[PDB]
Amino acid sequence: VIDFSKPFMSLGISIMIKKSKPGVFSFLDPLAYEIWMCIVFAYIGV
Amino acid sequence: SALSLSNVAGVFYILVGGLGLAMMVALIEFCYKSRAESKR
Repeated sequence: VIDFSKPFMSLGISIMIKKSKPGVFSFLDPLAYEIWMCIVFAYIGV
Repeated sequence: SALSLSNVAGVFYILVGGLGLAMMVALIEFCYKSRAESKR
């Protein structure tokens, strides 16, 4: 019913998310879980 | 973020190799002393 021009602005559907408090056991964070488990295994073996 | 096991796998290998070496040394000494007793 009307004549449009070429798009002066291109868009689409996108996701707005929001934009952490430390966990209780976050002192284990620097090392991976596998490292801790293998440390326990190595301690037992040693 | 966390440090992965691949970053420190070599020290685990070294530890297990050292445990095996200690076992081998102790067993060799035990066998030598057992032979020594059997001779005497």
